[PDB]
Amino acid sequence: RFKKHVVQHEETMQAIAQRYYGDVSYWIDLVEHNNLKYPYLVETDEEKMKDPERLASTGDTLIIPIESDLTDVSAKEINSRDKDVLVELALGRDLNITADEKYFNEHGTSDNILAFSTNGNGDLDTVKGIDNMKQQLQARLLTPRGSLMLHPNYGSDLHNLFGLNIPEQATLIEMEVLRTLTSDNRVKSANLIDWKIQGNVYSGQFSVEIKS
Amino acid sequence: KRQSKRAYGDVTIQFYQPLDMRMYIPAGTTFTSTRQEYPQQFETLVDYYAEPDSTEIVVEVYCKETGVAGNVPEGTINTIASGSSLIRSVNNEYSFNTGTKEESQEDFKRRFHSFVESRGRATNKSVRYGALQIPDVEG
Amino acid sequence: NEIQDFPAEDVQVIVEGNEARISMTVYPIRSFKKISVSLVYKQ
Amino acid sequence: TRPHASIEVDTSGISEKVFCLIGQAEGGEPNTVYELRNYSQAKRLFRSGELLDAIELAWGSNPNYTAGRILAMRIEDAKPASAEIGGLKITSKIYGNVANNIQVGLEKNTLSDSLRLRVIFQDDRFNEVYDNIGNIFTIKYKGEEANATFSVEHDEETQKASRLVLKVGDQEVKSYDLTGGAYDYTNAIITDINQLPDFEAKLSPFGDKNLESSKLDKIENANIKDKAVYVKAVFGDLEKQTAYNGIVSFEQLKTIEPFELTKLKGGTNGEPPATWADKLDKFAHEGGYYIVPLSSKQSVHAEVASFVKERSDAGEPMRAIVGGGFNESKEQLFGRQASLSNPRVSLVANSGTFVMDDGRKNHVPAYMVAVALGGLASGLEIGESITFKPLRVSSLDQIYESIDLDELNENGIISIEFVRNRTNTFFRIVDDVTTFNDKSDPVKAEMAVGEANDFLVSELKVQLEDQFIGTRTINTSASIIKDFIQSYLGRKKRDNEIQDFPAEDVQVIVEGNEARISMTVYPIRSFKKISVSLVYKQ
Amino acid sequence: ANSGTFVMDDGRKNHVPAYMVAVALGGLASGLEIGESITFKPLRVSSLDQIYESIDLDELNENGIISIEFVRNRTNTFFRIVDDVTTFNDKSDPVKAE
Amino acid sequence: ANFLKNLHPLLRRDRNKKDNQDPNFALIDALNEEMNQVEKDAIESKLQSSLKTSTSEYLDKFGDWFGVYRKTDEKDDVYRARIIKYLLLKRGTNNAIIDAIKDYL
Repeated sequence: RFKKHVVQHEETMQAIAQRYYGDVSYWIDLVEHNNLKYPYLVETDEEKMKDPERLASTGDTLIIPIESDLTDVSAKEINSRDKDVLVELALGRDLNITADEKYFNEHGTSDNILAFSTNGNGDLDTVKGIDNMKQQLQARLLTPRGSLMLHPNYGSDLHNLFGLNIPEQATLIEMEVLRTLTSDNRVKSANLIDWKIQGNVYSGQFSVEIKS
Repeated sequence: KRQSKRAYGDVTIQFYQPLDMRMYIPAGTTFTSTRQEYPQQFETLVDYYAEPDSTEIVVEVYCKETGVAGNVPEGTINTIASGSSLIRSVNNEYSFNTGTKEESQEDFKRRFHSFVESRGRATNKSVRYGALQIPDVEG
Repeated sequence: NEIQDFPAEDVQVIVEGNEARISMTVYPIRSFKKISVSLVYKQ
Repeated sequence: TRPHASIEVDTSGISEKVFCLIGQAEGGEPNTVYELRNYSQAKRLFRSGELLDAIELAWGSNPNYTAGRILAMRIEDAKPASAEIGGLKITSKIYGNVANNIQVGLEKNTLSDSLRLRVIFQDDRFNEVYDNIGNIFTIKYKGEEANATFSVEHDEETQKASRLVLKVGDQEVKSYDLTGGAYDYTNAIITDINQLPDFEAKLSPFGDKNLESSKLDKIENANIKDKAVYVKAVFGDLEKQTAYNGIVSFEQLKTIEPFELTKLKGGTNGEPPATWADKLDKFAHEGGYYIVPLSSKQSVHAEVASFVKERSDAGEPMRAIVGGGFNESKEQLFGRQASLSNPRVSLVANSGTFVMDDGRKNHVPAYMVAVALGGLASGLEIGESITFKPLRVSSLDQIYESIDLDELNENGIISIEFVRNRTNTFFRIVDDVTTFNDKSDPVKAEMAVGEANDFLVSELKVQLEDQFIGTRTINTSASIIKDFIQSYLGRKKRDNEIQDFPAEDVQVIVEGNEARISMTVYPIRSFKKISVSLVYKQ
Repeated sequence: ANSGTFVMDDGRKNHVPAYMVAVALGGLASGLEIGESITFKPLRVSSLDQIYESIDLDELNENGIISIEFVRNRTNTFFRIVDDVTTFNDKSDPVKAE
Repeated sequence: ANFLKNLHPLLRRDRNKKDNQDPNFALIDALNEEMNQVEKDAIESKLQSSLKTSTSEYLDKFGDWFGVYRKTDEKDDVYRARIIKYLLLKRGTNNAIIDAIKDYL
């Protein structure tokens, strides 16, 4: 895992390692992760134009490992070249099945609702990054608790919670949604920020803390 | 030697009418692929300032993705994210040839070894290699 | 719990001795049928 | 509505004091003020340019403080793109040259005899094909007699379905007054045709149609016994399938026929005007407190100065932040301060760079830095100052040394100092001073004082309007006004917006149908000088 | 609409007409506490002789006709009833409609 | 074995009537066809698993097991009967040895 950062005006590479990891001494290993040539951070972009991929300048992103992966040579090699592909790999890659986004939001808690799609040309669509995490939360919420053919106790009792719209039913629904969202270890916490009623319609929203 | 340099190439932009102001072109501007099948994207490392009255300007754009995958055929880059009224269309006359992929030290050393070994002459194995160099020579 | 809720100060009554007229509002109770739950984060 | 769960995952996110912007952008209907609550919406209704560069920056400028509701307006006399062909005039919903790229054509399918409508707009990759336009519902015949026909009639003085008629042999069998009555909806016509044993009618399968029967088209004398004839109602399908369902609208001038793919014309952003005055006025009653003009011309700054003067003198307080140009040096700033010396304006000097979250860098004019700073000024809770807060500006065109942070600041001009305080992002603002030439009065000089002044003045105005000038009687002495005012300031002391008030100071006089008061209040301020004296022992 | 099959307690795998599914439905609806709905409740029917599926379960329900929906697992009998809409034309008023 | 049963409930299990081309269903149909064809082979292997109906290679395997070698241009129907007769060979008695002349005539 890693933290994101950006190059500030005339910040030296010594200064970053000292602020995040404490000891300045660690900058030496920290430059290999960002694959930098000797002018590790340089102010001017027309100087980055010298050989763009092997440098960082003012306004560019940087990668900051956690201290345990700082010394790992494999983490060094991977972070050297992958660069922005970090987030995608770290959140993982999967087949996209939100083909009919307008449609699956008309019949949730019913089956047969999702389907493969095609993007690009001649290849099934795929999803990655934060979109993948959303899609997976979405599918997990719209699936009943014991309906996947292996590893059951997956999904929700959202199909079971339909009731007289009195507030206790609404707190129950809130708690089920929060449990469902907090099931995945990748997510830190969820919390409600609004619940709202319109006769026979529930509405509400939840904030979820995704790890960096 | 190859050092995984990301693909880059000259690109030209056109406008409806000659300009009457020094338009700004920020660094980090994205030139998205017009073709749906091509997910490739490109970014502009350095700022450019359009002239007061020039009807056309050529700039250098670097790809986001390294490797051979960054190569694109001619006549693919025809969209700009930071669009404007004055901007008409974009095109790249010359194809992106600077796509580069980096191999391991062994792959770098093996060609050198093969070249040095090939300089041997007046021996059975060297005669055999030199015969096999010409096509239609086997066994 | 036979009704969800009602406003007390929105009742109007009219009378003429031979007939009384009544007006009242009630907020009904009925099963949920649409659940729109939204997800946001802080990335 | 079908009973179901539904769940959306929202990209709609990526305080009280409302904040105003005016500038150029290739979108939005002109002159009207918009209200914006997160730029994922604004990006749909504008397009790009300085205004949307400013907005995406206005909400990001500090990690813990940000502006609330934003109000925005386009400073352009834009017109939409349009064309005319057939009996149809085409009008685009978006106003600007971008609309000129949108294309529309009508093609036709001979097999179903329906019209293929296609919109192309590459710049959004928006591309939609509406087909089966025409053929609203079928008529069909089942009797044994010789020939069966029907007809729709149009009365010229209404250009609407006046009659619908069915015939057998050479005699009418039913009639329908489709201008007004029972049959105004095609549902009634369908049921009342089917009721006749000799006849039949069936509705098209491509979801709903069921048009208001007044907008049928004039079809006459087709043989029902030979064909399951369609009634077409072409313009009814255009509305049904392109009312709320498109980037481009149609209006009916009169027969319709297909035509090739065509590009729309006339779309124009419009040259800048001479002045902003009778368009800048329009923000007045939407209630914004901070305003910024997104330009450098000194004419515009004189109209904003006059505007803020015009509202504040009315009891409608406002404050403006202004920033000229790029790279401008000290003498130019002093010339521009002197020329624009009134309070409630705060000139911001520097120029630099910013980085939007899409990865895009920027070379930034000073009015954008004023907006980024305004995002802090608006987002801070009432009365607290921008002073010494970090500004998150990525890089600066730094000429403005320590000595200049005496000369610029003492003349009443805001600047950012380059600061090597490594514990956070480097740059920080030195001061919150206004453009007004005189140091003495802090209400004029210091923005964080004028703000609390305006809010206290206004609230005490409303309270005195509430309690007294609603004029129940003269029989309520000065002495009770003294008591009310001391009651009121006791809440301001209790709730921590004033440091103290010497209640004894309040002096009150009454002169019949008028009264007058004098009082003292010790204002809350930020600290600005910290002095320590350090002394030794033994 | 539908006509189902029920495992009748004789061991009698009875294929059963639509007016008898109306009994099975009406029986359940009658027994529950006042103000509850058949909406999304399960029924102990065995199998269905049926045409109608998810898109039809817009068409029929939107026109005021009730039908039973197939849910592949865990929900007790795999079958739950979609709505409690009545035969009245205008759906805007809930007292008449639902 | 039923690939359209026995699966993730949300993956749509019959094609979209709404538009012409449905890659999802094309994939599911191809896979279902492949594994149905596999099932049909695995059911068809009942006849190959018994000497009474084994044919082609499996009957040659049976005949190699029992030792009775297939004659050139010999059909399975006569080859099975030959194998059955040879397994129940009747030889050792003078009458049996004479009666074995039928196989040498």
